[PDB]
Amino acid sequence: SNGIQISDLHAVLELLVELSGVQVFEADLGTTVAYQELEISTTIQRTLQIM
Amino acid sequence: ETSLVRDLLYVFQGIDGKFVKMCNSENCYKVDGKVAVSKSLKDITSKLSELGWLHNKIKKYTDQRSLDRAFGLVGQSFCAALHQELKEYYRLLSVLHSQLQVESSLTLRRLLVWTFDPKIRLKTLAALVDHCQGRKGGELASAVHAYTKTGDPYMRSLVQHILGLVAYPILNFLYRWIYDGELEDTYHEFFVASDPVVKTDRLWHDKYSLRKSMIPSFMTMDQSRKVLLIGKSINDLENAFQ
Amino acid sequence: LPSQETCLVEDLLYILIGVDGRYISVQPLVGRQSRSFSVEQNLDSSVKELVNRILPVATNYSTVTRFVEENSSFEYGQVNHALGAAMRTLGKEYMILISQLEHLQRQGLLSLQKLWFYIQPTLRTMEVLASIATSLNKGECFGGATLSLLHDRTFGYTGDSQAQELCLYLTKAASAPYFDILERWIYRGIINDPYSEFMVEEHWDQRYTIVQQQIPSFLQKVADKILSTGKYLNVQAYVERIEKAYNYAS
Amino acid sequence: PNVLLQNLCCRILGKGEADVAQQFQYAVRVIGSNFAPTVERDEFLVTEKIKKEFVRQRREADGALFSELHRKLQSQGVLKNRWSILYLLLSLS
Amino acid sequence: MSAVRETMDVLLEISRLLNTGLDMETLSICVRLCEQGINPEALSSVIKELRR
Amino acid sequence: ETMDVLLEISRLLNTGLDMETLSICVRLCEQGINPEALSSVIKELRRASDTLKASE
Repeated sequence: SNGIQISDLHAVLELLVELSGVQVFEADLGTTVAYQELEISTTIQRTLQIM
Repeated sequence: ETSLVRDLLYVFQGIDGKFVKMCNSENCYKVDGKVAVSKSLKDITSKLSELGWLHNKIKKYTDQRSLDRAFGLVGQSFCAALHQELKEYYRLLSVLHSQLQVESSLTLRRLLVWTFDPKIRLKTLAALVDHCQGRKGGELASAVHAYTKTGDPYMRSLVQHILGLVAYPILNFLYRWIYDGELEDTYHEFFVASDPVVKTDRLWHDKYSLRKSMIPSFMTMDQSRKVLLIGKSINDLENAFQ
Repeated sequence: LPSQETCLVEDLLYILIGVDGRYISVQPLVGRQSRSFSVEQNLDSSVKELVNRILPVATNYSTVTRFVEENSSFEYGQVNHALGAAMRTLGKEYMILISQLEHLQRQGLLSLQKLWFYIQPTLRTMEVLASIATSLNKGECFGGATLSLLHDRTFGYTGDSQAQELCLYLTKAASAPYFDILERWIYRGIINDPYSEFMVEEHWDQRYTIVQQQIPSFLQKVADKILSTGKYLNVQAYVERIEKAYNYAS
Repeated sequence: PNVLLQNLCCRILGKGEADVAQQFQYAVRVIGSNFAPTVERDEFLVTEKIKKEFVRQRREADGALFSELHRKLQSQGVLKNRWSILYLLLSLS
Repeated sequence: MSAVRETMDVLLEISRLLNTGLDMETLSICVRLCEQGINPEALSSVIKELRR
Repeated sequence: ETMDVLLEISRLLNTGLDMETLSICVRLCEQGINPEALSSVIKELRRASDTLKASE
């Protein structure tokens, strides 16, 4: 395509580039469980800090 | 205790570990020895017993694969194809055996799901071994052709890998008979008859006939015309072979 | 428990070279053509019954070491002496596969099932090579019926794609001298046999016979075609070669 | 990684950037999904394949010569991961 | 630095014998990929295409 | 079209852009503001913006 409201598409994509950045199922689950585990602990430590 | 965790790895490999076990109607037996562990891991290790019973349904076939050569040429394809499957199980188990060494698979809810992908494969491969006993073609073709009509598109792929190997001698008899004018029979695992009726001076006299007991069923009933073309003329495939 | 596997993996590797174990000893029963192995008692009975699964690989290896001794003892100049030269090649490439396993134990590790699935590609090749060698052990054959025997086995194996390739390398090194003495008959009608290595034996017009101690290639009639070419010189797909080779030298 | 692999396209193809772009895409796809070795590490197996290659071609002298060259490569003590280098040169003979 | 030059000379000799048709520049790049733990199987395939 | 398409790409690259801001940036590129400058500019403005939010 040529964009309908784009016209320096190379530069727009370029800006996005510079700002860039079994056992399969247990890897995905293990991350989900470990991320919730991190959260519960950050709320508690924060409350611990006010005291 | 941890010795018990080791002991089950060998029930996949064999039928027997540290304790003497046996297979009867189904299932590798369990002794968990002395009480000193929960009455509830023996149930975990019963789910796992059917995979040792299912291993030994492929293992006898592979003992029959490793022969001088005899029991079909079709009949030695079903077993040879099932051997390419036997070796994939082993690599899952040796990586599973590599977790058990201390560093894991000390846990038991994880031996359960590490064998579940092997389980879906191997019971339908065991069921396919009950489904076979013929060692001539035209009914071994009727075995793998019937498991590709039944649903569950997870097991349909598995049984398609054996179909192309079970068919592979059946087609090696077809194109060669065009070329040489020879027909391969050791036990009659080719679906044409060969000297059904004594030879006569040619007039297209029967000396090849299709048979109504044994026909490849990958072919509808079109194989009838196919074999009288080729046989008269000297003297995967569903209709994509003339 | 993981320790009793490790040293028996090492003992198993020592046997497969063809060399006595630490806890696996070799007892001849038939004169080491098949070895009646005895592994001696180990404390853990689980690891001992799994070790037994891997010892028939070594029994089938003794079958091939007597094949390459056997044809040398007779000093053939036949194609049986050359069939063994192939089995020495399959035997040289084998040794790289054991020695790797050996290398893997030095640093890093191989458990018993780590052993098991690496042996597993070659116990099947061994057993196909072992059965060609035991069928041949009758103190026979001389040239042409060695060839006849190896062709029937290739036409047996048909439909297991595995032995088609393995029997392919054996049947062409066996044919490497045979198509020499074949040409000598179809272009000159002369013989080149050190022994009797060519089916049409001799003793103008000449007194040709054939013997069924040197059975024709698959079919008796194409051997009869070469009977009929050579007189005129004096005045699957391989037997096929002959029928038009006759009829361009007729 | 990203640079070195692009360099590979550039020297062979003898073109700079915006010329080698599609080729880059094949290369990136094919290297990335199979990044790490799929063979068990072992210098000796690769070496044997190179010498059998010499014998098969009846270049016996060079097969012996090679044996001297591999010891020289090993001895310097600079490049480790040697099997993969050797492996590559054997595949492309 | 010097050992790194001597080693490259050995490798160039390994290349001539096997008829790879890799230059001093092409070999040096290949080495560098190889040292980062890339699978040689994949690497050989890419090369063949790049010569096309 | 292009903007929905770009909003997915922005997300796969995890850049930090929402739909509203992206739209303003596109008009900046078309007015010939360099990508390198514009990336600089986004970063500085965000840093200050967040510092102000934590005070509120």
